[PDB]
Amino acid sequence: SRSNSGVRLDGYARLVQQTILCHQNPVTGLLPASYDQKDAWVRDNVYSILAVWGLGLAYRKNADRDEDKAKAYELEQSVVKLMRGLLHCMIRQVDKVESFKYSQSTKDSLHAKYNTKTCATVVGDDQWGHLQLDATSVYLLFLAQMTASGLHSLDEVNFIQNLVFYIEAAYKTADFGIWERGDKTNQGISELNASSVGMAKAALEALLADEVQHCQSILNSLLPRASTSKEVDASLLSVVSFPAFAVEDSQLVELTKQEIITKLQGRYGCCRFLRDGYKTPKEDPNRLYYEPAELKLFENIECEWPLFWTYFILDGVFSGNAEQVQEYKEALEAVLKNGVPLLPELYSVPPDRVDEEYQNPHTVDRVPMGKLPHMWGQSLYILGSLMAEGFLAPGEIDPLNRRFSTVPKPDVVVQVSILAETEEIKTILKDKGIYVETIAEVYPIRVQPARILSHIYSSLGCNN
Amino acid sequence: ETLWDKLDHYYRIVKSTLLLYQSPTTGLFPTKTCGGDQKAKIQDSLYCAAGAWALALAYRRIDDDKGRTHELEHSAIKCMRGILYCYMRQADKVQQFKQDPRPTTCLHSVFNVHTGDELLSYEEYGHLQINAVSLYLLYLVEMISSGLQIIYNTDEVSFIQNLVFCVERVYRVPDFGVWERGSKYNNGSTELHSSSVGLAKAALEAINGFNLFGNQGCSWSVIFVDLDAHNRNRQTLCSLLPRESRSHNTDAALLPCISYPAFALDDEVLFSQTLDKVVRKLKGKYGFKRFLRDGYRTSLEDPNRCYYKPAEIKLFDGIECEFPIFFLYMMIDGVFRGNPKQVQEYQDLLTPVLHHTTEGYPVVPKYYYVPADFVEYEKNNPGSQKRFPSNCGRDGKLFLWGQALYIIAKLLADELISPKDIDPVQRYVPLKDQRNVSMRFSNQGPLENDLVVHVALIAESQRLQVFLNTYGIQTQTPQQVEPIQIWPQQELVKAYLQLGINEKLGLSGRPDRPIGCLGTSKIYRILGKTVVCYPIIFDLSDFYMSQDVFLLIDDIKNALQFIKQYWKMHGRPLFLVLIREDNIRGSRFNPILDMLAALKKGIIGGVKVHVDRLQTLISGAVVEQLDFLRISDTEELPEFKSFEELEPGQQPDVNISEWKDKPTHEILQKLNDCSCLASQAILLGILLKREGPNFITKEGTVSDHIERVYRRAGSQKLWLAVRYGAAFTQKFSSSIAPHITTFLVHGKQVTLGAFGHEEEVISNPLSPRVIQNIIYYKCNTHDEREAVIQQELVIHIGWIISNNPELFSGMLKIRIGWIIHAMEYELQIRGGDKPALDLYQLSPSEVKQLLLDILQPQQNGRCWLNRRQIDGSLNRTPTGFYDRVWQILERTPNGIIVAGKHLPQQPTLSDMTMYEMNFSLLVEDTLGNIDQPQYRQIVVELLMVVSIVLERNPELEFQDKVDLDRLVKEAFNEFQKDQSRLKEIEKQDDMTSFYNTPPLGKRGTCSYLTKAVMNLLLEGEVKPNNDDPCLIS
Amino acid sequence: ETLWDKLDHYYRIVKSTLLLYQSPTTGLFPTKTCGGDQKAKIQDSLYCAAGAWALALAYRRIDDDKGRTHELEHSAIKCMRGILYCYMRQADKVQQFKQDPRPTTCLHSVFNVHTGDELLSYEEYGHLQINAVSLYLLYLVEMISSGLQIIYNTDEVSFIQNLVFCVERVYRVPDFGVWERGSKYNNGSTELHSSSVGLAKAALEAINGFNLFGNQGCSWSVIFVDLDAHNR
Ligand SMILES: C/C=C(\C)CC/C=C(\C)CC/C=C(\C)CC/C(C)=C/CC/C(C)=C/CC/C(C)=C/C
Ligand SMILES: Nc1ncnc2c1ncn2[C@@H]1O[C@H](COP(=O)(O)OP(=O)(O)O)[C@@H](O)[C@H]1O
Repeated sequence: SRSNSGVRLDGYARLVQQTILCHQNPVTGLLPASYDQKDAWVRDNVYSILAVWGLGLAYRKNADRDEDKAKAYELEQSVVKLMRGLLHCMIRQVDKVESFKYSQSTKDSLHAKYNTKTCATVVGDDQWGHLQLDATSVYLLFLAQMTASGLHSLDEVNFIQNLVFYIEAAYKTADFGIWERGDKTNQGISELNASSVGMAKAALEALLADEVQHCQSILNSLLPRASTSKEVDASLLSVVSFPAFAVEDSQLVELTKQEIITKLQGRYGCCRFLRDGYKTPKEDPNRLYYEPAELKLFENIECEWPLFWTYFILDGVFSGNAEQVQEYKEALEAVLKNGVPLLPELYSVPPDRVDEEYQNPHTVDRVPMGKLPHMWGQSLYILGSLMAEGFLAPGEIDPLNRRFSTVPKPDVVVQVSILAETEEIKTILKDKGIYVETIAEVYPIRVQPARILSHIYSSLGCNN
Repeated sequence: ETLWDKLDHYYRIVKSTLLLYQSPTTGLFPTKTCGGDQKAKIQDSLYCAAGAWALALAYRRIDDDKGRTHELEHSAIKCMRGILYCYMRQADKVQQFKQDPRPTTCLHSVFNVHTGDELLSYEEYGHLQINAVSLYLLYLVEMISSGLQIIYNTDEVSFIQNLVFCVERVYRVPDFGVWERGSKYNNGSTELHSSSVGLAKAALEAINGFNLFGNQGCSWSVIFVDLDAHNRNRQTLCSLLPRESRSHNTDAALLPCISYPAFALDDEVLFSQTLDKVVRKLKGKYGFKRFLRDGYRTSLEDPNRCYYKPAEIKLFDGIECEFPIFFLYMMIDGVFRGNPKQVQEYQDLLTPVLHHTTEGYPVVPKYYYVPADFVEYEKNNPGSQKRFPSNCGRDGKLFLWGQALYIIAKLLADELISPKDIDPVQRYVPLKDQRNVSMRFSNQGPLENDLVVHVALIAESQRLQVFLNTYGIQTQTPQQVEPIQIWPQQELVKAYLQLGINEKLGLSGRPDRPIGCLGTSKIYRILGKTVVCYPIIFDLSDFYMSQDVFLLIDDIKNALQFIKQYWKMHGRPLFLVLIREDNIRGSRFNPILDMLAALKKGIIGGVKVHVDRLQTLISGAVVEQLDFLRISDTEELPEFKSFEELEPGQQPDVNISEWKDKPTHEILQKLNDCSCLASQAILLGILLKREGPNFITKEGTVSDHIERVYRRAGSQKLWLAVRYGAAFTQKFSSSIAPHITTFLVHGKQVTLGAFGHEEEVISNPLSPRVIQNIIYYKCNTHDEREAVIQQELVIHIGWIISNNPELFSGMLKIRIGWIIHAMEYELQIRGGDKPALDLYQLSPSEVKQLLLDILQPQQNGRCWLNRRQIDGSLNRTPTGFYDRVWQILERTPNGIIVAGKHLPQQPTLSDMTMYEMNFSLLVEDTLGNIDQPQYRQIVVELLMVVSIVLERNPELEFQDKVDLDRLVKEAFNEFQKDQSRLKEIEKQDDMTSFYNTPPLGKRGTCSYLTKAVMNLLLEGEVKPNNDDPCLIS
Repeated sequence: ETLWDKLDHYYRIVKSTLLLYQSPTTGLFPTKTCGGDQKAKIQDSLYCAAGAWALALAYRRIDDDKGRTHELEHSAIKCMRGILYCYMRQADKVQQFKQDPRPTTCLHSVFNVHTGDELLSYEEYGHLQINAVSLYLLYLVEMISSGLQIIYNTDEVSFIQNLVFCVERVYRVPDFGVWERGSKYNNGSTELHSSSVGLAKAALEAINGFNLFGNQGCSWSVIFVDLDAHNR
């Protein structure tokens, strides 16, 4: 394997080490967002370790010598370390998981940012809009997937099931979104984003199916629209495709992808959503919120994010494709340091050229700003490259077969037992031709009302 | 005394009495220290090299050795790279021995000490001593582990592998043994010796995965043993373990095996059962007898005649030569096993028998013989006479093997070497440490066995995975596990064919056999990809047994139970339950779903299982890295195909006899008017004979129409046709031969052949093609439907012998034709007046339940005519039947005649011992001519009664030959007379009434027989006996 | 009694009286089972993790553990990757202690069980207990040898080496000791204790040449002790 596949694997090892693993904290295992943003986002940390997990998987499928075993073990244990660090980040907020379990309020939600040096909390609850069901759901989904891939207390198992209850009611819980700003208007208004709902559905499926299919109902109804205040969000690729695969309707997935391509895709990536204005030259940089009258200003000049084209390579790899047009179009990578791609966070219309871009959409030569490299995007870029170059397979990143969601599922035959409450009732049912068994006869199977089932689950997840 | 002085004492003895004799050229040591004999025996050189290495292990504890560590160690390498040379020159023979292990294809075990050339030929000497090839490999592992570099290049590694391929199949190669003669009788006969199989189990346990380069080693220097072949050696040793062979109930060669150097046995109760018999029956003042009735250099032995003639073996009883070396092995066993008083007891026994050379160096005489003038006195009072040494050392004669063992034992006893030092590979595992030693002990320990096999349910197609999920079972298609490759076992057999391939030495590779359930239960890294293999149970086959799903579910349970009982490797076993869409077709779905569901629950057959995704199951598991494949000659890596997703009558009316007397094209006429796939198989099977392989049929070549009817009724589950088809097309299963070895490894002998027809006796392991002649041509020449049913029972009995061995206890010769007879009768007794079902129409699984039911301990309830017919037909013997028949022969001067056979007191009493397995076979041969199976049970009962009368009454002894048939006839005639007095039954010479009478009861069968035996015994002298001298006399 | 029953007796005692108390977050166990003290002593957590690992070593002799080998072993890793966290946050102090081993430059030996932060200061508590850094390293070697994977990346290996550079020069750093007081007199005085130097001789004998990666390890994961400092 070292002839012509070990050298390229080592090249990707340098890529991941110099883009991702260089910034992993030896104490906590978390990844700071950038030099300016020293805090560690849950979702960004979960996504940024995908390249490391894929490299470890690559290294292992070819680990026979020691050195190769050493590299594979180092990568897998770095992934385990990052997930454990995020766990103690959530574990320290068990009082918030417990409170959000019953009262799903934005003031009782897990924080998105954490101190990358102590796994503690950096800002106050009031200070970031921490409710992001997608970050906790993506963490749970990849915890399920990594474990199903062979990556290894019961107290944290109880905590994980309490997190399952935490993200369980995500179909009816308003969220601050994957972009941690709620609605577009950007007034800190919690809103129900299909991205969060789909990620929660995927996490629950990978890890009670009633709320799962409630999330499925939300997804079917909302798609191809993102949420109440969004025609389309490019984050929906994380639901209709990798990593959630939460939509089992192939037509709906295709329609969502086509909406993203038609509305948000530009010369430098896909805009997050219409009238985003995250790093546009028209916003006020020092003003946190957005007045309702400046959202027009953001139209046709929204920043295009290269991160979303990593999703379009991932699907295309997960679903076989000649979408080798999404790759070869990511020549818009910063350095070709030495030659490291350094996938940018976004491209903004140069300020002078606002009128030309407004008028002539997706046509002006934008500049890269924001995080560089975008580790969430860079990890997906490296993973897609790995997968596309034959060093990885969909079944290794997805051992739970989440990709097989779109396949039509056959109708199910519901077995029903008609049970007589009393024997006299059984006698009447028989005179009329339905041969049944009484609830006493069905012993040792004990029939109970659904209230008892709901009460039983109240004893699941309890560690006092 | 300083250590230098303490060990200079041994260096003087080693250098004078052992290393002086080492060949300057070969490195091998000479058997005769003084003389013109050029013989270097393989075993004695290995023990001599071990003696020099033991001194080096001692001199390693001194930094200023003055060169003695390098010399003594490099002398050991010299002897071991000299045995390798002798073998490497005879590598034309290593290839021939892997393919056809035989007495005349073996590596020679005696070579010219000076040149390394073959000295004695196959006729002159019995060279098949696999104790020697196997101790070469145990010592090479134990010395390479110590730091001694014996294997130098990859070609030497390929020869050591080819040497391993030979040592794996020892269970099926009978040999001459450490003693070079075979049995106590020097008939020129090879027999399986626990000692040879035990050393092979130990070489294989030690060499599996041993870098033969040592510390300076990589993946391409490792030796790979077959977990399945090693199991077959473990199974053979344990079914011959308080004993040594069919001939020897104890041999002192068991002591080298059970304890240093091999330390093979893994049961502490068998070690004690084996050692105690060896010490009790073989120990002497001057040493341990090699075996009882041994004629080596005895005064009564004829020097000129090589082969002892029948009954000569008696002349050597009490005159047996006693070898002082066994005292040294017992001292080494004591140092290892922590008995500081077994070292002293046997040191004290050796200090007297030890001669000393002129310079004071101790000489361990090879044997101590009774001088001829004193032979009768020893025979009269054994242990009384004084036996002269064989070599005194001053004579110029030294036993180089014993000289070496003195150094090993004296150094170990004096604590100048440690048990750990001379057993670098830990062959001795102290009880408290018998937990995680691969191929021997598992985490659970020596006694507990609740293994959880790691099941992975793999589905042939996505369609089947989605179908199985709807019905409750999550399975994974071959593609969903993408990096992991699921391979048929046969694709690993192709890969292994490239292990040990040296074209310089003419070596070829692993022999092409099936990898089994303990080798398909491992995860392999072959050419950079992870390969897990589906078990051989899931391999498609022509035989009709495959069609019964119930047999597949049972083979899955049977395999997992074998994996539980016999997998002692580090990882959890990985069983992959390949599910094929054919398996769920029709009503096979309900049985398969219950197996698949129990596999999901975690228990199928008492074997706990963990079904999980292969990726999770293969994750931190130990993977056997198959690095021998390399690129080799071809610049391309070998092409290995991996399982891939398969993407989308009531009775035959035509009777054979009335339709075979016809030669007519009319058989081809009914062929067009037979809808019965059983009438078609009978009609289109008469013609595979009379008209030919291709006599044109309306359909086409006849060979194609029977294979179409066999295959068609196989699916339509029309089992009479499937069996007429298999037989007519002469179908044999790959598993008949692998299972017939379960019978043989377990000490049982299979007879194929019908009841009332030519039987044949497979007493030794045989090839599939020899076994096939025995079933379709040599034994069954009247009905070949019998060969398919007999093939069906060998497969069923073979797994029953492996997993439930005691459903076949009291059975030594398993007569499959007789067992089928018991089954046809059980169908009639079960049937009642309603006609009995035809065993042939019964489904393979229904034939397995009939067998399991007939084998079930006969319980209070059935007619004693039915109990007898089943027991007699199964040839079940009451426990100790064979020992009790010895006691009848010992107290009967002229022997027992049964059914025109005769067990005479001599030559058997003279040539055999009470518990000899050879005797059990002679008793079984004597009762061979008993055609009727219920008569066999009455004859087995007369013999059991004759044993109680003779034992309870020690005074009575038979004068003339006991005719067991006459004693039975006289018992029936008394019964006939007494029952006549009750009700005058008019049936004559019908013993049905007698057989139905219970054995013990008011007037049962046991009374009549006791009476008959007593009338015969009392017609002869009553010897006054002294145990209870007569009070009224 | 079956082994399952014999060892379920210890799992009930371990789970009630030891693993109930393990911090959900740090992995460290609390010195006071009941109360508002947040002190997790380093030595007591190591002895607690060793107790869970000893039960896992026992449950390894049963194939149907029902998850108890993974939990009891992974509890031990939790406590040991929690002491490492407490030390790894205080690695500004590991550098200062290698250069100037002193009572006020040491890694703290009592940390917040809930957060892993320093609880008592150098004035409040005598944190120079090299029995603790040294038993961390003896137990990390004894647990990584067992099959328990505690060190995950090269940076954790570099901290364990820097922890070793500190444990080598113990002969010249007087400490407070297992008993936290120093001498019989609680004068606030550090003295060389055979117990602290003895555990350091043992951590150094065990960790010289040890792949901290275990079986999944290479040359770049080995810890290197100074034969001369060990001699001292
Ligand atoms: C499973 C089968 C069984 C339990 C066997 C059942 C036993 C039966 C049918 C009877 C067996 C009887 C036996 C062995 C013998 C009897 C005796 C006491 C014989 C005496 C013969 C004799 C003439 C002795 C001389 C007495 C002396 C020495 C006088 C001084
Ligand atoms: N059809 C089969 N069913 C079960 N086990 C088999 C089969 N074929 C081979 N094996 C096993 O494979 C191993 C080696 O195969 P083979 O050389 O045929 O064995 P043997 O010589 O004992 O018949 C043995 O453990 C044997 O039992």
